[PDB]
Amino acid sequence: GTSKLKYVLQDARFFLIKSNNHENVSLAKAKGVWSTLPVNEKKLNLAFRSARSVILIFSVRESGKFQGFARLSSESHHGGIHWVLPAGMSAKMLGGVFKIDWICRRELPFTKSAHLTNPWNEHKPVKIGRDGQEIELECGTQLCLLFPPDESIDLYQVIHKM
Ligand SMILES: CNc1nc(Cl)nc2c1ncn2Cc1ccccc1
Repeated sequence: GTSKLKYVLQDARFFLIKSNNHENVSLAKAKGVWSTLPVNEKKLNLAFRSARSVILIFSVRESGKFQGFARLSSESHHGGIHWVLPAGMSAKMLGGVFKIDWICRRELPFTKSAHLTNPWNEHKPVKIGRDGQEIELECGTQLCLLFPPDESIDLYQVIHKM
C-alpha cells in the first residue's frame, strides 16, 4: 500500500539531485550515502533541521529517467568514498557525506512526469533543474507517488527515524 509512504512525505522537503554518472548512484544505493558540492551541502544541512523529512530525488544526466528517492537520515559528516569523479570535480569537493535511507530504488522515466511543474523553477517540468534544485511540496509529493512501488522496502524503521 501507499499509506506509510504518504505519511513519510507529509510536510517533507524535496531536492533534485543530478548525478553525472550511474556509478555514483549505484554506490549510493549500495552504501546509503550521498555527497554533493559545497553549495548544495549547506542547503541540505539547513533543510535537515527544518523538516520532518528531507527527500532526495535522483536523476543521472542523459538517462532520461529518475533512478529513485531517499530520505536524509543525518547532516553531512566528514571522516570517521570511491566516487567516480567528473571532469574537474575533485575529491575534496565531495568531502561531506550524508547518510540516506532509500524509499524507492526503482526508475521513473521523464515521460511519466511531464504533467508536473515545479513552482520553484519557473513552473518548468520537474525533470528540469540543476543539481540541488528544491521542488515545492505538492509537486514533490506527486512526483514521488508516481514511482513504481518498491516492495523490498519497509518504511516502519524510516517512520521511527522521524
Ligand atoms: C557523488 N556526487 C556527484 N557525482 C557525480 Cl558523477 N555528479 C554530481 C554529483 N553531485 C553533483 N553532480 C553534478 C555535477 C555538478 C558540477 C560539476 C560536475 C558534476
